[PDB]
Order: sequence, then C-alpha cells, then structure tokens
Amino acid sequence: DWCNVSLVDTSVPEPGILEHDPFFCPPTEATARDFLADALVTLLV
Amino acid sequence: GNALYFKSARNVTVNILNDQTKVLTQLITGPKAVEAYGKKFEVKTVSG
Ligand SMILES: *[C@@H]1O[C@H](CO)[C@@H](O[C@@H]2O[C@H](CO)[C@@H](O[C@@H]3O[C@H](CO)[C@@H](O)[C@H](O)[C@@H]3O)[C@H](O)[C@H]2NC(C)=O)[C@H](O)[C@H]1NC(C)=O
Ligand SMILES: *[C@@H]1O[C@H](CO)[C@@H](O[C@@H]2O[C@H](CO)[C@@H](O[C@@H]3O[C@H](CO)[C@@H](O)[C@H](O)[C@@H]3O)[C@H](O)[C@H]2NC(C)=O)[C@H](O)[C@H]1NC(C)=O
Ligand SMILES: *[C@@H]1O[C@H](CO)[C@@H](O)[C@H](O)[C@H]1NC(C)=O
Repeated sequence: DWCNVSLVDTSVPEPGILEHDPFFCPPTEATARDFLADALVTLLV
Repeated sequence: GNALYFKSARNVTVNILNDQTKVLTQLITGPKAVEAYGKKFEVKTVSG
C-alpha cells in the first residue's frame, strides 16, 4: 500500500537537597556556679 | 494567633510507657527517618 508509506529522518528533540533553618534553641550554656562562699561571707559577718 | 512548636538538636522520641515503664508504641522523628513503632497503624476519615 503506497498510501501509508512513512518516511522518518533524524531530528533534534531536546527537552535534590533538604534544608530548613529555625531561629534559635540554645541550652544552658556555662553550667557551673556555687552558693557557699558568699553564704559564708554573709553568715561570717 | 501563634503556632505551637517542638524542636531539638536531635531526635524527638515520642513514646508511651505502661505501668512497668515498658515501651508499647513509639514515634521517633529523627534526622533521616520517621519511624512509627507499635502494634498497629491507622488512617481514618471523618465519616469512619
Ligand atoms: C502554620 O502556622 C504558622 C503560624 O500561624 C504559619 O506561619 C505563618 O506563615 C505566614 C505565611 O508566610 C506568615 O506571614 C508572613 O510571613 C513572612 C515570613 O515568611 C513575613 O515576612 C510576613 O511579614 C508575614 O508575617 C506568618 O508570619 C507566619 N507566622 C508565624 C508565627 O511565623 C504557617 O504558615 C502555618 N502553616 C500553613 C501550612 O499555613
Ligand atoms: C535517632 O533516630 C535515628 C533514626 O531512627 C536512629 O538511627 C538508627 O538507629 C538504630 C538504632 O540505634 C540503628 O540500628 C542499628 O543498626 C546497626 C547496623 O547498621 C546495628 O549494629 C545496631 O545494633 C542497631 O540495630 C540504625 O542503623 C540507625 N539508622 C540511621 C540511619 O542512623 C538513631 O539511633 C536515633 N538516636 C537516638 C539517640 O535515639
Ligand atoms: C492507513 O491505514 C489505515 C488503516 O487501514 C487507514 O484507515 C488509512 O486510511 C490509511 N492511510 C492512507 C493514506 O491510505
């Protein structure tokens, strides 16, 4: 059938990260103190 | 007018304890995986 003869040639058909930033959540930094020496002073006076 | 948050620098290990302080169901939202341990799961709609 010559009517459905198809010819095709070459053509030019030419058509991940994860991150979220919150603002802050710092813990108790510099965790050290004492309430004896000052108590000793104010109970030694 | 505000959004209640929960944050940490590490895992959020939501869990449940029985009277013997033993874990039955758990929901650990970690950095990479969101695990839901337990004896089941469900998703329902409003009508049931
Ligand atoms: C879940 O709830 C929170 C709090 O209601 C929603 O956050 C709100 O998001 C809107 C839309 O961006 C913020 O409005 C605008 O935000 C920009 C910053 O992106 C700011 O520059 C503008 O001036 C304006 O405020 C709103 O501020 C923000 N609220 C808070 C407290 O941060 C969030 O959108 C809700 N989730 C969904 C899916 O709607
Ligand atoms: C915070 O959550 C993450 C994500 O769920 C946890 O990471 C996972 O932790 C499990 C248990 O520690 C790891 O299983 C381990 O596998 C090794 C073999 O790879 C095995 O030898 C160990 O005995 C244990 O079964 C799993 O690999 C690990 N996965 C990833 C991607 O990190 C993490 O442990 C949680 N941390 C805390 C403090 O809850
Ligand atoms: C190609 O074949 C189909 C199916 O038989 C037919 O419908 C169509 O008319 C044919 N095309 C031509 C140009 O004859």
